[PDB]
Amino acid sequence: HSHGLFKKLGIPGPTPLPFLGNILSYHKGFCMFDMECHKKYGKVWGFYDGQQPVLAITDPDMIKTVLVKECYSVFTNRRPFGPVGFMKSAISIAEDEEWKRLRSLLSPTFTSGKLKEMVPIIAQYGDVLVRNLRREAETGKPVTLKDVFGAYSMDVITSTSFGVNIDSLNNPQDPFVENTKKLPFFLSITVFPFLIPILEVLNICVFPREVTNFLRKSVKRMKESRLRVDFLQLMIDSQNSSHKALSDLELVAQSIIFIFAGYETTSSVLSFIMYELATHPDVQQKLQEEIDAVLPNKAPPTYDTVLQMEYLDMVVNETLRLFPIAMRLERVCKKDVEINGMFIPKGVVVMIPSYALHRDPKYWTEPEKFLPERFSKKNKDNIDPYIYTPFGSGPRNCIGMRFALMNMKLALIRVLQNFSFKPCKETQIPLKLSLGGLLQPEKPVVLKVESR
Amino acid sequence: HSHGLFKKLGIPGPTPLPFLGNILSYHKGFCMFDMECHKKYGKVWGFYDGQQPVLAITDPDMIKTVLVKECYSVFTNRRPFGPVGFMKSAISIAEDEEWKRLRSLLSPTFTSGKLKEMVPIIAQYGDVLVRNLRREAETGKPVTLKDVFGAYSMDVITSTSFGVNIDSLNNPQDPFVENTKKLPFFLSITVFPFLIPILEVLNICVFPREVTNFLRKSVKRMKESRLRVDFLQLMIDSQNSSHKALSDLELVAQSIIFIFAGYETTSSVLSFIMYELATHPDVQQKLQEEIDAVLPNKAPPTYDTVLQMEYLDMVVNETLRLFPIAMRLERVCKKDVEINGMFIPKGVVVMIPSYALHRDPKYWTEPEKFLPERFSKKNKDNIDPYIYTPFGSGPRNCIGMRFALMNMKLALIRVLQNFSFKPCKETQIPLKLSLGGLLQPEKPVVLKVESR
Amino acid sequence: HSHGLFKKLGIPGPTPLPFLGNILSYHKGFCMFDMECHKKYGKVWGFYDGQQPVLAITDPDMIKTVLVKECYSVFTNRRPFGPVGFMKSAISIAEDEEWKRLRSLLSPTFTSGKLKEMVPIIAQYGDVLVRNLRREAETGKPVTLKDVFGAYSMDVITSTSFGVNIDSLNNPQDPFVENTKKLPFFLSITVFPFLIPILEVLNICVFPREVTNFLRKSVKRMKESRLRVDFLQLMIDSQNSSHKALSDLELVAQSIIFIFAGYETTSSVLSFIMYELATHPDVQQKLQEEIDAVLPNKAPPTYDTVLQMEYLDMVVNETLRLFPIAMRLERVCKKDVEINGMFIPKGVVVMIPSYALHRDPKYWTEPEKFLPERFSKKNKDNIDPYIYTPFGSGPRNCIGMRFALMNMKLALIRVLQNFSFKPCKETQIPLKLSLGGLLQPEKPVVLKVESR
Amino acid sequence: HSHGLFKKLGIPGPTPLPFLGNILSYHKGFCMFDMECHKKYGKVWGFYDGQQPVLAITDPDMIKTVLVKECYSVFTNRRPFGPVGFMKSAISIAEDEEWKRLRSLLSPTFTSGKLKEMVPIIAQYGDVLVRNLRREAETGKPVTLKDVFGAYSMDVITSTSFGVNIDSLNNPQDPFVENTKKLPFFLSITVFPFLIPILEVLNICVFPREVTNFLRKSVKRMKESRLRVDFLQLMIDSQNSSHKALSDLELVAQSIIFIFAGYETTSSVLSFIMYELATHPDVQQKLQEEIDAVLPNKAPPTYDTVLQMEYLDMVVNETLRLFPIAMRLERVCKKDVEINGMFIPKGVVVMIPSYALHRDPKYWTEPEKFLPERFSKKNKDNIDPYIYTPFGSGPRNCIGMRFALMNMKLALIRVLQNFSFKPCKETQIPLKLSLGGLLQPEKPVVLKVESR
Ligand code: HEM
Ligand code: HEM
Ligand code: HEM
Ligand code: HEM
Ligand SMILES: CC[C@]1(C)C[C@@H](OC(=O)CSc2n[nH]c(N)n2)[C@]2(C)[C@H](C)CC[C@]3(CCC(=O)[C@H]32)[C@@H](C)[C@@H]1O
Ligand SMILES: CC[C@]1(C)C[C@@H](OC(=O)CSc2n[nH]c(N)n2)[C@]2(C)[C@H](C)CC[C@]3(CCC(=O)[C@H]32)[C@@H](C)[C@@H]1O
Repeated sequence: HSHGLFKKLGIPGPTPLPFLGNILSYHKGFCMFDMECHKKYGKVWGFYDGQQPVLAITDPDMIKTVLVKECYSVFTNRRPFGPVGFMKSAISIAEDEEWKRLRSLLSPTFTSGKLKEMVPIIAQYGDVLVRNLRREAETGKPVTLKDVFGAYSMDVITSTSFGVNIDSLNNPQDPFVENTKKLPFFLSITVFPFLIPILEVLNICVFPREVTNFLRKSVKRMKESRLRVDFLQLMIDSQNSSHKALSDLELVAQSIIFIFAGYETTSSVLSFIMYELATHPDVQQKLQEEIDAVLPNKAPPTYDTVLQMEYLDMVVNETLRLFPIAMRLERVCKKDVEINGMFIPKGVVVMIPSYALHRDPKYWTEPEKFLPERFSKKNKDNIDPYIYTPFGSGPRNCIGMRFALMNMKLALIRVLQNFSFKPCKETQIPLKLSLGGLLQPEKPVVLKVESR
Repeated sequence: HSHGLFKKLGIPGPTPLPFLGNILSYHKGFCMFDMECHKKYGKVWGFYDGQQPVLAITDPDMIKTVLVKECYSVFTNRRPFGPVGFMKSAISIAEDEEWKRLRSLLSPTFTSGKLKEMVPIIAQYGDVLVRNLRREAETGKPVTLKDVFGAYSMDVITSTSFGVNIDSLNNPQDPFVENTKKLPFFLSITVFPFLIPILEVLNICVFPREVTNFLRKSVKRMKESRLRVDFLQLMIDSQNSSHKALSDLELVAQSIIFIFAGYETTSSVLSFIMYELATHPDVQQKLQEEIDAVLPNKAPPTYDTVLQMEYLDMVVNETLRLFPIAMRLERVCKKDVEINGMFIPKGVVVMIPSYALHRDPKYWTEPEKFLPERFSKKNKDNIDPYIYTPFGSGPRNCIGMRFALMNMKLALIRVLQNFSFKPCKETQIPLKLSLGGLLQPEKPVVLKVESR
Repeated sequence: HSHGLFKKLGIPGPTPLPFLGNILSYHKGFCMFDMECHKKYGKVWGFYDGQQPVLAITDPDMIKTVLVKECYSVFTNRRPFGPVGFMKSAISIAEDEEWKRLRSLLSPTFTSGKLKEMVPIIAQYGDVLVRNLRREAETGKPVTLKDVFGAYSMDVITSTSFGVNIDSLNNPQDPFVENTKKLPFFLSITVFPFLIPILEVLNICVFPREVTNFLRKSVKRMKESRLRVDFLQLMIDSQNSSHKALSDLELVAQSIIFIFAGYETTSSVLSFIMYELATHPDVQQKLQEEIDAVLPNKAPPTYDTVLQMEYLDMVVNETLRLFPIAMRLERVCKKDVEINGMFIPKGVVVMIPSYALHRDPKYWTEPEKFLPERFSKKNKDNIDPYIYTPFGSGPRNCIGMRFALMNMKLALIRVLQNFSFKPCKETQIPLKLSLGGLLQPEKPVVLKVESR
Repeated sequence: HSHGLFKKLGIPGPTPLPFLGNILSYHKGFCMFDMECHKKYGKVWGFYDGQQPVLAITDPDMIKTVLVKECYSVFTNRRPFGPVGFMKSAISIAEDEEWKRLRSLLSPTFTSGKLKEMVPIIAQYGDVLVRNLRREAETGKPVTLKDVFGAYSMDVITSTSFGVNIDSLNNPQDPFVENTKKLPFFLSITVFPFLIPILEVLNICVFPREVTNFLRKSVKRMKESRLRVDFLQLMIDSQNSSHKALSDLELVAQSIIFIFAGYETTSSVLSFIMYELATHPDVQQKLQEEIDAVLPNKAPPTYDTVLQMEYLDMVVNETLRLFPIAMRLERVCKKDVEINGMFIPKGVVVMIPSYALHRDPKYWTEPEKFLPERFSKKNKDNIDPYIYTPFGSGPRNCIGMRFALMNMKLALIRVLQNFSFKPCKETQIPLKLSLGGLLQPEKPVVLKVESR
């Protein structure tokens, strides 16, 4: 039915099949579908996730209007997601005023002030990171990074999102690790969205119950044992209250949505970085020299000395341009609206193809090359903040951005203070993106790790 | 799941069964369930249509807040209804700004000015009403009113909602009558609301297609033949334009929702009136004398002489108190709100039990008796407009109220100018309400019709 | 998922899309899809109605095995159909032993003995047929046949399937006609077969209730008024009893399934015949001369004189080859089986493309031409009864075949005894088949009717 | 709808609620619902799982007819179960001829001949059982049996169902243990059975994919490494072939269904036994003396010496009467049939309430007491094999019964050769059954373990 919408508005796009819409075209991945539509149709285009019209926009004014100017009034929420259960109280999933409240209640937790108090927690698990790596480096065996890096990203989440301290790699049998390790079906979510409500009254939760049952009680253990500078405690202090306080269940739901947002992003960006540092050894040396300058004698990184490292920042940012691991941003259009000369009707999903804008030859020279100088203070100013959006933009951007950048930077400083990384015969050169759902390598990153 | 809500808020009500909620209790009808809960639980109570929490309110302040003060801000829409298809553009079904627009676009059509121009159309089909009745009165055979009255209510709808002129009783084979006569499943709508969206992508429309296909083309015939003072023409003139104009499809959807709202209401109220006039012959005589006074020599009623008839008005109103044929009013609570001292959480349905307030001994003496003096100018002032609500109240009340009152009044004046109505041995005394869905008699009204 | 089946077996066919299978290819109609697959892939091919594998077979041995030899053992039922409700007791819909019983209980009703007793009923409504036609022939106005023919097919069904006698064209307001005239959504039945069971527990019946409620009571009126040689009475006599008797509800369900099978088939074949007789006037004259020979002085047809008419038989049969209005036959494969050298796995639907075999140049010379001599006693023997199957074949073939042939033949004899039929400027020459579901003309048949 | 069935047949039972049927009555558990209906309604009764009629039968003749005489003809399959995916090829889930084949293909694997070859595998993991227990016995800490016993039941399954050898308690990090440890929602399966097919086309498998993906490949590793006397190898030898061979996928599906059937049954019976041996210390001593007699000097048990132990057999059997952990047996009635004087219509589920027959005072004196002498050779003969059915009866009974009895007996001999078991203050005396789904203790069994 609703497949006639874009034709009437005169918006171009690929013709949709009945029921499926355009979803068959996701067979080369979201990344390649988006690049092709940018190429074929120019500045705007429309496709259909099943019956759901999606309008893609690439003009930086329009993007600003949607992400900033008309965020509260028109473009407040992302695509409706389910079946969720009580996770409807997670900030990323909540809508309209419930989100606005949740955002207000959680924002003091992610300030640079609070982030400086967490850096000694984040630091200690970098030590754990190196001593897991040195065990594989002294054994002359090429390293699968996602395992040592995956363990780091999960380690930092426990101790910051619940206060629990695990060497998940070597304390694998902690009751905590096993439950938090319970991190395809979502294509049917789309040809058959009418089925989400079925599952909701069936208590078929996308977040399994035993885990959510554990953390609820496990936080209700810690809440009633203190009664530490982790997200848990910063949230327990906020509900010691303007809007209402954060109910016990809501504080759990936020913790869980942090784990999810933080775990595989941090792991994948870190792997993407080390792949680039190994295939661009010059960039690696220059970074190691900066780390040794700011931190002589392999001094431990601190909040302030991290923010001192400009090339490290340049490497991280250039990597997040190549691999914006969320790939897209979305907002549901909640009202009939006109923006920067374009009528947009109610219920359309508006989408910003980050990946494709990050690799748009119209804004970047040699967009496939890993050139960190792009982000040099001399050249950084000629970058558009609505073209480069690895963490989104506007009131609903990534609230954990500052933390995620410190966290990865702390990982890298220490791992580069100790090791060098070289391609193995088993390294996938060139790295190929997973034609599948999330932004991750086809083949995992394997490299030789030697000890300075 | 959501069956714990009212307990937490400390709102009383009948305990719900899983999945079903309280729906098993509708076995004696909505009317008796509501009276019992008013009796058992006082001024507010909560029940569950399956999983859907419904909060009943009976304080006239609170009712005013919900229906008037916080209508636009909080309580704007009725229970979500489907699967509807294109009838999503009908004003009664549209929500929020789309409704606000539609209401603005249609309101000039229902003014007392426009109503006076339609009274000669409505009048001519009263003539048809009498000559169908005189045929059954000259044949010494007790009359089933819903047939002669049903034919009247449908007759007035055609000529006012599309311009077509049919003696539906004696021109039964008109292509128009057969399609418009395509006026249980809605209990499953409620234990299984998750199934509405299934039907929507299945084009399973609650309003069958051929009819809606006919009127679309049939209005697109009349629109392109004129290019008359019916609702159709008053709507064709409005789209000759503040909001946007009323799209061709939208004008059809309004016409259809008028037929629906107008047909069985007008038929049932008229039957309820004649049942009361026959079991209260004094009231009938006194009305016939008023009709003969204002209209000597059986003069034809006009707009102004109808508004002159105060007892006729008193009869109609007293009847609509006994039989408020919509029974309830509803608004979905769109925000967490507090009203007249009571927190009401988002997504609750708020409900005003009209029938039960209309028969609440706390506001009416002998509420079961048919006493039209209740509405005497002497006594009319001591009536609360939020207790007596046969047409609702506030910005979303019955937009066709003035028309519906003229229409029934025009029916009655003429039918009483000519006939008297007496109970037959087959009359159901006392009339019993249909324990089933809509407000209508168990047994249809049969009476003896004699000719003055 | 199940889209890999035919590849493994090495059966050719069009590649299916996910979820949809091959259904997009029905856009030129079942008839053209089948002819193309016969052309492209030879003697067997496979396609998918959504996830449902369908195997097409065209070898007359194989067809015999499926329709006859292994009917009871393997290929007993047609595609599961719903949501049906109590019509699960109709013989066409019942499965396995319940069907075998029903077939036994109903078979004496369709004998040539019983058919001769019904011919005077069928005859009288042919008279009604002519006098509806003569009214349009004396008015110099081209005739839409499906209206006069549709009225005939429905007339004969009432009086034979319930005993009721209506000139439906001129007694349109009979309570009986209106309910029996309550004779697209079935494509979703197939991409979403998982939804039939939903509707079943929702009492969403494909046969609406009021009709089925009427006939149940209306037969329970006639059953309790007699307690006539119609199907109703022949069924009331059978339940006056080997298997069990035919429950009251079952007798209704059979009556309804007869109406359905008999109404639009008889109407459409009759229209196809008259279209061919008008575009082949030679064939019409030769038939009129045979009718006048056997029946001199426009003598009324009888059972025996109908069976005397060999060219009339030749015309009817040749027409049913051109337009086999069921188009296909189907059986679900209930066991893993091998037949005439071919493994066929459980749950596959096996399909005989009648239309396409009826127009297969490999068995018919000039298959598009209307050549009734094909069925001449000289040439009739060289016809394969598993290639020509307008009524199916084997234990589950059309049980009402003998009746349907008499019925149409009786229509034609009388209408040709009185009128000649000539193409009008508004006749669609050449007739185009409806690219839509059932086998019927794109445009309805309009012709000039003159009076001998 | 179908809630009228038992009334018509004159079968008594609890009146069902719409949609839910009788399921609300499962709130005290299946065990108590069944005992109450046996008490209230006598020898047969009917209830409804939602719309699904279930007929309970308790006459031992009738039970024999259903389980034996008419197994192949009428009562072949259990309740249809889903959504399953490829596990449709598991023998317990397969139906009719596909089951009959699978049963034939797997039956040589469960002979007493093959069982004697596996006893040295089963034995070695009893050693592992004791040395896990001795660690908790030397630490003066009451033992949670389900952990040490759960680890035993899973240990024996790996090495016999795939050949893999793990001390799951102390090798917890084996890639094999973690995947095999991926062993509520099924009440909705029943009010909404119409939803199983939805999930099937959604690939929503009740057996998660990664596990089933692992074992498929992991067996395809072992199959292609040998190419040992485990079930895997005995099945690899069978497909080296009457029916067809066991496809690669089918052999996996059987292995998985063995794990499921074998894991929690063996763990729970073993816990039930040790609870009874600790609350009946006399029975424990008498068993320990028999074990020491047959096996002097704590000799290791063998196949033959296990079958020598008559009291050990008496203890096990008496326990399985108290706690028949499947609780019920079921067969779908596939045909209208009459059995031992009782019409049973097609599609009814027929159910044998094992638990309730095992505790029926009409067949057992003091049925709540743990009296192993019931099974003494003197008294064993007066036991009805259709009243006592811990493993079912007839062609579809528990195919792994002989193995399950050896397995538990081997556990017990060794654990009693070494330890004595005494109630702790934390022991739940009397043990209460879990009012929830499967037959297991409310509270897990904790006891003091001392070392002989
Ligand atoms: C390198 C790591 C990460 C990347 C690349 C990333 C990316 C993103 C993006 C692109 C968005 C959507 C922005 C928008 O819609 O405009 C987002 C949202 C969000 N992220 Fe991050 N993210 C990362 C790590 C984290 C971490 C560590 C947290 C820890 C708390 C976090 C918490 C959130 C939340 C709560 C939201 C939704 C905010 C809202 O809905 O108001 N993310 N992330
Ligand atoms: C005696 C006859 C009638 C009665 C007792 C009646 C009663 C009602 C009631 C109780 C409501 C809801 C009010 C609320 O929610 O506050 C309503 C709404 C409505 N009625 Fe009437 N009605 C009658 C006839 C008519 C007629 C003749 C029309 C012709 C146009 C009509 C058009 C509508 C519409 C469009 C609405 C919804 C308005 C909106 O959603 O904004 N009704 N009616
Ligand atoms: C010219 C008119 C008709 C045509 C072309 C036609 C065609 C067919 C065909 C092709 C089948 C399926 C045969 C098979 O699957 O092998 C069938 C089945 C059937 N027909 Fe006819 N039909 C006609 C009229 C009628 C009439 C008048 C009746 C009146 C009783 C009737 C009753 C049935 C029944 C009950 C079945 C299913 C039999 C069973 O399932 O055992 N049909 N028809
Ligand atoms: C003490 C342990 C066990 C108990 C109490 C138990 C009980 C049962 C029962 C009551 C049945 C249904 C019988 C019927 O419907 O008549 C059954 C079926 C079955 N069991 Fe066991 N079981 C146990 C262990 C095992 C084990 C260790 C296996 C290992 C292979 C196994 C394999 C099966 C299979 C395949 C079926 C279904 C047979 C078929 O459908 O043909 N079970 N079990
Ligand atoms: C769970 C949170 C949501 C709904 C999906 C996310 O998180 C994941 O994708 C986790 S993927 C995984 N599952 N299991 C394992 N090991 N990894 C995304 C994609 C990502 C973190 C970036 C943030 C954001 C919003 C914009 C997005 O695009 C998503 C969050 C906040 C979303 O609200
Ligand atoms: C209702 C009966 C069924 C299920 C469909 C039929 O009947 C129709 O198609 C009626 S179509 C219609 N609907 N409304 C109006 N006015 N016409 C078919 C197609 C046809 C009669 C030939 C017989 C058979 C079996 C083989 C078929 O192919 C069908 C019957 C017996 C089927 O069991």
